[PDB]
Amino acid sequence: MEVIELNKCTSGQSFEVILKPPSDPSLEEIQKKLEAAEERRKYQEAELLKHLAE
Amino acid sequence: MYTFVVRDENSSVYAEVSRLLLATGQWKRLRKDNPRFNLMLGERNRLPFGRLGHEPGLVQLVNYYRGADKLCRKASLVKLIKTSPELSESCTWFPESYVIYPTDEREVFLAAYNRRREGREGNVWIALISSEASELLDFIDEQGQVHVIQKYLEKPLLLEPGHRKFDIRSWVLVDHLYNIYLYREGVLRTSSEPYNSANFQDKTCHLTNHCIQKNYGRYEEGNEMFFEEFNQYLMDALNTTLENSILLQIKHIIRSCLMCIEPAISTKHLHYQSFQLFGFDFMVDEELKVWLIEVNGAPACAQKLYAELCQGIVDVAISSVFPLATSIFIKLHH
Amino acid sequence: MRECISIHVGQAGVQIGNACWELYCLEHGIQPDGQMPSDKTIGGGDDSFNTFFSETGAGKHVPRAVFVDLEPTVIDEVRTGTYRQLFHPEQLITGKEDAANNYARGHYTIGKEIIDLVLDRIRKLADQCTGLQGFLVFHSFGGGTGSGFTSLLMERLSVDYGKKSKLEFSIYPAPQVSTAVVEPYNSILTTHTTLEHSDCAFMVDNEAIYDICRRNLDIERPTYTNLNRLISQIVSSITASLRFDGALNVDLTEFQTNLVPYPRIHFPLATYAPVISAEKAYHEQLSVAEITNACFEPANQMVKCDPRHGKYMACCLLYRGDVVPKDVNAAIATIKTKRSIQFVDWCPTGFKVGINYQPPTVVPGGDLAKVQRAVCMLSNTTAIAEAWARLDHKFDLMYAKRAFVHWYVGEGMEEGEFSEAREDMAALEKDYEEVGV
Amino acid sequence: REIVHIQAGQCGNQIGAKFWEVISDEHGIDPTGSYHGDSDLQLERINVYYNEATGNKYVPRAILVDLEPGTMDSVRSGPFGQIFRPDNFVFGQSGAGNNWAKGHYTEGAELVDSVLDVVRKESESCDCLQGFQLTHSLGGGTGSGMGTLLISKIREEYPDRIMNTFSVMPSPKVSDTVVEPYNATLSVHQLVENTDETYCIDNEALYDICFRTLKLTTPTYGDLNHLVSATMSGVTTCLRFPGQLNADLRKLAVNMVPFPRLHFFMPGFAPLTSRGSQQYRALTVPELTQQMFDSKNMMAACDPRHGRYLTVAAIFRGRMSMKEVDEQMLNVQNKNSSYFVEWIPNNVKTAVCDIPPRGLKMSATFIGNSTAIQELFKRISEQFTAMFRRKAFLHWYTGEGMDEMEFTEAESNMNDLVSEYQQYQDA
Ligand SMILES: Nc1nc2c(ncn2[C@@H]2O[C@H](COP(=O)(O)OP(=O)(O)OP(=O)(O)O)[C@@H](O)[C@H]2O)c(=O)[nH]1
Ligand SMILES: Nc1ncnc2c1ncn2[C@@H]1O[C@H](COP(=O)(O)OP(=O)(O)CP(=O)(O)O)[C@@H](O)[C@H]1O
Ligand SMILES: Nc1nc2c(ncn2[C@@H]2O[C@H](COP(=O)(O)OP(=O)(O)O)[C@@H](O)[C@H]2O)c(=O)[nH]1
Ligand SMILES: CC(C)(C)c1[nH]cnc1/C=c1\[nH]c(=O)/c(=C/c2ccccc2)[nH]c1=O
Ligand SMILES: [Ca+2]
Ligand SMILES: [Mg+2]
Ligand SMILES: [Mg+2]
Repeated sequence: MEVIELNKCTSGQSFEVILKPPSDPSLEEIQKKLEAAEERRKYQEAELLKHLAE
Repeated sequence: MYTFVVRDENSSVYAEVSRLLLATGQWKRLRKDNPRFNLMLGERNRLPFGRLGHEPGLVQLVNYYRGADKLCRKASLVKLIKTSPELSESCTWFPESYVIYPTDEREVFLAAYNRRREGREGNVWIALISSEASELLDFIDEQGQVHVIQKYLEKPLLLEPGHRKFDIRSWVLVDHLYNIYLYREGVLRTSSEPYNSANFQDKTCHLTNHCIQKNYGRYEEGNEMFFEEFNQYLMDALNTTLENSILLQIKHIIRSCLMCIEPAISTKHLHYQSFQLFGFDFMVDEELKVWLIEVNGAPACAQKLYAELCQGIVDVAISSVFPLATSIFIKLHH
Repeated sequence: MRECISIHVGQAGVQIGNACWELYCLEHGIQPDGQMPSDKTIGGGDDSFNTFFSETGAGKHVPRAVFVDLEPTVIDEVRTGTYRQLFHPEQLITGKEDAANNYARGHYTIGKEIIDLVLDRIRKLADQCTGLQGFLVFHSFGGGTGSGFTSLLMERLSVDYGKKSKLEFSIYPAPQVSTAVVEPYNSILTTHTTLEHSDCAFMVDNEAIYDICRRNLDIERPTYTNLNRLISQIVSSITASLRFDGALNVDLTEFQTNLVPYPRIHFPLATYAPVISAEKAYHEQLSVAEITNACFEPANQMVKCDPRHGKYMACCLLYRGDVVPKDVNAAIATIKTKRSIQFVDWCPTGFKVGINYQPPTVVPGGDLAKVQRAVCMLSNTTAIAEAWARLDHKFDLMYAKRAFVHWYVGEGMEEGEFSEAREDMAALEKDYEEVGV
Repeated sequence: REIVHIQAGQCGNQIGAKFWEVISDEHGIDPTGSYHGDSDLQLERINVYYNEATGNKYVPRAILVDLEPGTMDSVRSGPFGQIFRPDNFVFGQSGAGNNWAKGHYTEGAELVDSVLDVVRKESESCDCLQGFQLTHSLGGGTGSGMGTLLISKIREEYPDRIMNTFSVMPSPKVSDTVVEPYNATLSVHQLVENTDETYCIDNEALYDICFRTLKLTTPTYGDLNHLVSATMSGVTTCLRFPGQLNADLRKLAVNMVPFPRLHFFMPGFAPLTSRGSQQYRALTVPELTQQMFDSKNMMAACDPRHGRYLTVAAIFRGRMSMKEVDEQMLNVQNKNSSYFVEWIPNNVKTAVCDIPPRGLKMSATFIGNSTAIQELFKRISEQFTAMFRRKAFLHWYTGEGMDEMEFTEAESNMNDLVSEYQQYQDA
């Protein structure tokens, strides 16, 4: 019903119609997570080469 | 070869449906959590509609209409009727009702309660049945959950011989095309004990539930009078017929309620499909005027009619979608 | 004028990016060689289209885009594509071996050795900006690169660009067009990691786009080319406000304002109409009322769900073509009385309309027909939670048996991160519930 | 993404040579090594299995291994015998004598380092090696004993590379010696640990196919290998030919192996054809889908109805409606969804290649990861236990320095593998 904030131009126009009213991790921490997972890989790859050494 | 699942074991109705399907040799039953189904005889609570119609290369169907609960809950039904312009405040076939929350339209209920007292007319109500507003509100707040206060029908039609109260149950099936099918066979769930106008304390003649009644089996087998008898009684006792005096109003109420919520629950253009069996309960007064009491989304049928109804559900609601290699229903056109 | 940088991660993101930038060039009249004859301000400027394009002294208009993949295959097709002269090599970044549909491999293992390179190439574009708004990120939930490396990148952008907004264009996984079975894992994992870093994300279910191509374009077996060209139309409608003159959604911050009241619930449902086959003859042109009414048909949505059983928090109508406010309001008045459009009590039941007199541009030789008027509705409804429910259910089924989990643990990830990411999704589903019912 | 092929032993080289003979025809490469095709699709992904030589010749990235010069001399004198690089012919003289111990510990240990030098030389020439593939039998000594020895050492030097294998399982129906269950059990223990994907090619199945289906009264190893080469050509199609598919060995392994130890797949192929006998009628899509799922087409003597599919991969070849394929594939699933685990959603993926194999207008290759494969391992276990309970023929191994404990361990590990398949068959 109520049309408001009608803005016009050459490209087109825009408006709002209301029908009814109402009723972060740091760079340190990030690097600490990426490297921690890398150690878990290095440990897994170590236990493999240890197992293969046996 | 179509496939289906069962996720409601207590369903006396769809236990017979599944039985019938397996007996065709063209329907196979899968496990509960097998998503690769064609049909879903789902549960009553927390039915996962959101996971339906996403299996590639599988037409899916469910025996429940999402959003139909707004019609099948007393608190919701009253709101639906009072707020819908199609039904409106002045709905002729729905008793005067109000929603009450335990400590809302409490002040609105008292305003009408006064006109009944300052008019010296019938002021009996039901949630227990009482004539005093104080005894009722105290009862609701002592239970815990939300209750609805409804105007009690003090002058009901009474069967004879017996001076007996009763209520009419109509089973309605809405298929995937939203065709409204009324089962031709209904039932009068009757009170075996005579109706007492004065004493409301005795709830064995005011309430006509099949469980409470179980004078059981005196007049008819199991306090259940079918249509061929009740029709005959009307002709002999009141010189009228069930079709004219009552059933037109019934078919009007059924047609009205489902037309109202159609744009909300219709699966016409959805990625999954829905049908559902409903159970409309009515109440006739002495002047042969049908009143709607409520609607059941998960109704149980009568023993005699299980064989015929459950077959009908398979024929029109299931086999219509999944075809295989006179009618028992009345189509309420709209 | 404030600039915007587009980031395309993985196969899906890159190829979709190609579809969008292909379309953007046609809309702004830019040629494959980067020349824009209509641009009378040679060498630079600060027009609306300069948000997505920067200008050289030679008069070339280059996208402010960075393509990244952990594999050379897809991006190489951009290097040798028809718009090869459009970009410059530093914008196109490729690795050696991909993430093999593994989130952990794309995030931790392979993501770690290239994240610094990407952020540097991104920084090169950021230095050419007088006032950077933020970023538009294109990726897939299913891919290891699109999921794993995206989440890692989004984390770093929030650090290196704290004041900048970040919008997502995500491809929700669909079994019909994916050969990956571990997509539910990657999807939950990348969402959990990116949720606090994304201001507004537009999900696009391939299932929906697939059927829309089958149903309305009469294509038996839609290809990614068919999907992307349709997706690029939607994306274009959403970003047109940034690339053209107007007053609605002129900045990325305004997307958050107009569509996202609650931060965590920042997944607006997009609906687009009309989609007409280019091979179809005797097509009757649909009116304002007919296309606006089609914005409330589930069969036109980017994600298949039922808004009727959900509550709205916001709603924008983005028209393109021959449309006037009078016809819109008359269409809204009709629809409001014939449909179930419930808003939350703490929001006004209304629509923010934006009209652009230029009709939608279609790729020559494409599947889409030229129409007189088109519309793209952006509505933030709780009914989109159905997409999360489907995704979390598939996750629970596989994870209950720890299937495929060893692939992720083998890349340094911890099994606890699975349950942690799932718990966050469980909390998200509840947030939709509270607002919904 | 290049692949290094290795073939060990009599069976491995006979099957391996047959494989190169087939795909060399598909890529339009002649026995000399010169390309003579018509489609660029034959050269877009030829780098995967071929190295580009000086005079524009294409040399297979293959390494031929054996502890006796017998078979490898038959290869070099064979049809495509000249295409192989001569430096890649690594061979001993003593042989393995169908002894796993000789191939893995004594005789093979003398030669294994010589092989790795060739592997290393091939790998260093790869722009981006995606993995290895091995062809061998498990009932012999070289391909079984030395084959698993190579795998163990390749993983040591290439821990982050995919290792696949085409393993021929022994069977009493097609048997060379009685100690085949011993060699097989010892090898399986190695394959469970050091391979990403093992394709169990049961000689029992290959025989029954030749006998019952192909109607061959007395099938030779040539008959058996025709079925193998056709299958091998199939499972390598998605890498050797381009079409709009972007997956390397790792990506495929990720979507086929839900659990590390359970990576033993059932090969399948349709239509099943015998050598020479040209078929004139091309099968329909419904016919390809029905046959490739039929037990009669499984190249691992296992009943898929006795187990459940963890993951399924099918690749159709030829000009056909991809829609009809999707319909027929989805039809099989929805008809027999009980034989697919419900806790891995959409575990049946499918692809289509426009280029059909030689002699067929269209075909389909089946790659099934079923728990029914345990029937194969149980079969080998019974044959193993029957002899080992009396310590029969064990002196052939203890004479090579082996102990009884190593047999008990290999026995136990395979029984553990069986129990694992049984765990997910009831889940
Ligand atoms: N709409 C659309 N979806 C795509 C496209 N390409 C891939 N996808 C989807 O992306 C998902 C898999 O992720 P990909 O983009 O292929 O993989 P990636 O992002 O390159 O990461 P990697 O696995 O490491 O290669 C699948 O579910 C596909 O449906 C595309 O061009 N258009
Ligand atoms: N307004 C009213 N006036 C008169 N009787 C009423 C009434 N509301 C309910 N009743 C009586 O109450 C009995 C049961 O009430 P109601 O149907 O609301 O409970 P219920 O719904 O839990 C049983 P069902 O779900 O099976 O129909 C009916 O037999 C009817 O006789
Ligand atoms: N299909 C097939 N199987 C073979 C062939 N030769 C041997 N085998 C099988 O392999 C086992 C013998 O192994 P063999 O290859 O001779 O051992 P090796 O040469 O010393 O490594 C037996 O169980 C045979 O069934 C062959 O040419 N084709
Ligand atoms: C989608 C499709 C059909 C390509 C697929 N999805 C999962 N697996 C495959 C196929 C294969 N998957 C494999 O793992 C595979 C292994 C392989 C490939 C080349 C050489 C040796 C083994 N070969 C395949 O063809
Ligand atoms: Ca300019
Ligand atoms: Mg990729
Ligand atoms: Mg031999």
